Amino acid sequence: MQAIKCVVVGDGAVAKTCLLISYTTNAFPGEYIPTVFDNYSANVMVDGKPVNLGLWDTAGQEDYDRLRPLSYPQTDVFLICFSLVSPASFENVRAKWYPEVRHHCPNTPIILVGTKLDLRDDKDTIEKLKEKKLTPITYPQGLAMAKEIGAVKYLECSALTQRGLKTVFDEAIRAVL
Amino acid sequence: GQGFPSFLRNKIFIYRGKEYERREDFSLRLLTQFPNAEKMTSTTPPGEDIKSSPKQYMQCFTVKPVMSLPPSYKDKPVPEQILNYYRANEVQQFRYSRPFRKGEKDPDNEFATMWIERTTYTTAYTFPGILKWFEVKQISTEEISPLENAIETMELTNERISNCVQQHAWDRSLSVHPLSMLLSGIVDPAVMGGFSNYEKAFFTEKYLQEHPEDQEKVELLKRLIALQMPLLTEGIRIHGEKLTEQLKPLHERLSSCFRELKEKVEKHYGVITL
Amino acid sequence: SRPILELKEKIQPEILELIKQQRLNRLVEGTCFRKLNARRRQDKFWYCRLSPNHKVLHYGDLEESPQGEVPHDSLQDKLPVADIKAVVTGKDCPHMKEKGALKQNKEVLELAFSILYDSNCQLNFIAPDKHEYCIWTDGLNALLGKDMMSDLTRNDLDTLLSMEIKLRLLDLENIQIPDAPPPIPKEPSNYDFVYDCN
Repeated sequence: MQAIKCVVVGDGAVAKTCLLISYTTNAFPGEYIPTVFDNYSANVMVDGKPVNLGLWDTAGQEDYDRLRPLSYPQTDVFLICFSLVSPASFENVRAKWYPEVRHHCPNTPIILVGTKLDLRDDKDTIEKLKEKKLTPITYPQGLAMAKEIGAVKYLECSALTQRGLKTVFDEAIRAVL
Repeated sequence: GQGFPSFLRNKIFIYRGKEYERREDFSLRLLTQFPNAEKMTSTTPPGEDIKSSPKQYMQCFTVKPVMSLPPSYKDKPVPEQILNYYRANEVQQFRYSRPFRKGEKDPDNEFATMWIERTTYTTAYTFPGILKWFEVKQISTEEISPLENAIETMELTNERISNCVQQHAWDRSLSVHPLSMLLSGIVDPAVMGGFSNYEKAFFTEKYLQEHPEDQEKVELLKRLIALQMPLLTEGIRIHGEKLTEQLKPLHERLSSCFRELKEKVEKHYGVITL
Repeated sequence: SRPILELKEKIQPEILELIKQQRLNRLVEGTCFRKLNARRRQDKFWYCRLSPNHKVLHYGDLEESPQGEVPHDSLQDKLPVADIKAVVTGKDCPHMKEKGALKQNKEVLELAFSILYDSNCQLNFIAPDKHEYCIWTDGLNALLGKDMMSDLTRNDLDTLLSMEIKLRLLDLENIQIPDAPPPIPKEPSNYDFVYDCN
C-alpha cells in the first residue's frame, strides 16, 4: 500500500482545480462543490494493487515561483496543463511553464493535458476567438508540443463532460506504472 | 421510463458497488446490463413524461454513506478501525449534496447563493445484504443556507483535520505528504479566501439586516472558528513533529500565518478562544 | 433464364440480411485484433468483442492470447456505435501517413482500418489477413447499415442465391417460363364464392 506524488501547475485562468476536484469528488458533471482549500488527494486502484495519491495543486501566479519549486523534489510524476482555447496559455506554457518546469525537474515522467475540450469545438467560442483574434488551437500542434518535449503522453479533456478525464488520471498514474 | 419491468419502472435503487468503482465505470457496467443505455442529465428530479414514457431512462451518481451509530460507542475513545468498519457497512441512510444558486451571483463570491438541497435516502435493509442493491424505501430532501453551508463546510474541515491528526498520531511510520497537503491548503485559501468570505457574508452588518434575527448563526460560526483554532494548533505541532527542511519554510509560513489568524480571530473577528 | 434471372435477383433481400447477421455474429465472437507497431514488448494480440447487444465493443490492449477472445471487461468496453463517422481503409488511415516511429510499412496497406469516433480519436488496427479484414469491415458497415465490402461476401451472395433458386425450379421441370408473363384471366366482379371460404 503506497502513495504517489503528482503535481499540477497552470495559469489561474483555466481553473484546473475544478477538474481535479470534480474527478476526486466523483462529481456528476457540472455538480462539483468548490471547497476552500487546495492540494487534493485520493486512494486509487488501477492495476495490480490500489495506491494512495496526493495532487499537488499549485497556483500559477508568477510570484509563487519561489514556493512552487520547493514542492518539486521527489515528485513521482508531474502534470503540465493548459487551456486548449487559450493561445495565451500556450504562450505561457511553451514560454514559462514548460521551460522552468523542465529546468527545476529535468528528470520526471511528464504528461501534457488540454482543457475546455468541449469549448475547443464550441462554435461561439471559436468565433469569439476569431473576432478577438485568438486561435482555437487544435490537437496536432499540441502533439507537436508533446513531441517537442517528448512527454510520455499528451491528452485533452473537459470539465463539464469529464471525457478522458478518468483516462487522463489513468495514464498519469501509469506513467510510474 | 416505461419499458422497464414492473419492479423497475420509476424506481430508484442504491448499489453497493465495488471498493473503488469510479462513478461512470459503474454507469457503463449498468449500461452493459441494460440496452437503450442513455442518461438523463437532470440528476435530481424525475421526468414526468418519462414517468410514463417508454425508452427506459436511468441516471446514476455516487451518494454519501451516512455513518452508522455504533452502539455504546457514542463517546467512548475507541480506535478508528471499528468506526471505519461502521463508515461503510450496516447502513441505510444516504444523503446527496445539491449545489444551488439562491441570491445574487456576485462575481468574486459564491456564498451569496450557495444552497445545498441535500436529499436523504432511507432504504428498507442494511448494506451489505443478500442483494448488492436495494431500492430506496423512503426519500426525503433537505435545505442548507449559506450560513448553514459555511457551517457544515467549516465543521467538516475541522474534523478532517482531526482525523488526519489522530491517524498520524497513532502511527509514526506514516507519510507526511498529507500533512503538507492539508496544512498548505488550510494556510492558503489561495484561489479564494474563505475566511474573509465568511466575514463579508455574515460578519458584516449587511447580512445582519439580511439576517438580523439570524445572527445567532454568525455567533455559531464564530465559535466554530474559535474551536478551529486549537485544531489548527494540533495540525501545526504535529507538522513540527513531522517537519523537514523542505517543509521548514513551509512550516514557518504555517506558523506565522497561524498566529496571524490567531490574533485575527481574537480581535479582528473578535471571537473568544478557549 | 431471363424471367429466371429477374426472379432470382429480384428476391434479393433474404440472403442479404442473412449474410449480414452472419457477419454480426462473426463480429460478436470476434478474435484478438492487431495494434500498430507492437514490437518492443507490446501485446499485438488483443480481443475486440462486440456485445451480444451489438452496441458496445469489448476491446483494448489485452495480452498476447493465442486463444483469441476471452470473456471479461476489456481495457475499454465501449465503442460508441451511434457516432462512428466511418472506418478509413488504406491510405486514408493517418497512421500510414506517419513518418516517424509509428511508420507502418507497405505490407499492411490492406490491413489498415481506423474507427472514427469523438471526432478526433481513431482506432488504427491491423488484421491478420485480408479475408477477416474485409469481414470486420463488412460487419461494421452492417452496424452502419450499409453495403458489404468483402469479396467473400459477394461470393456467398452469388452461391447461395444460385443454390436457392436452383432448389426452386424443381417444380418447373419440363416446363418453360414465358418471357412475357401469362395473361391474367378476367376475374368476375362478383366475389359471391359459391363454395364456402377457407
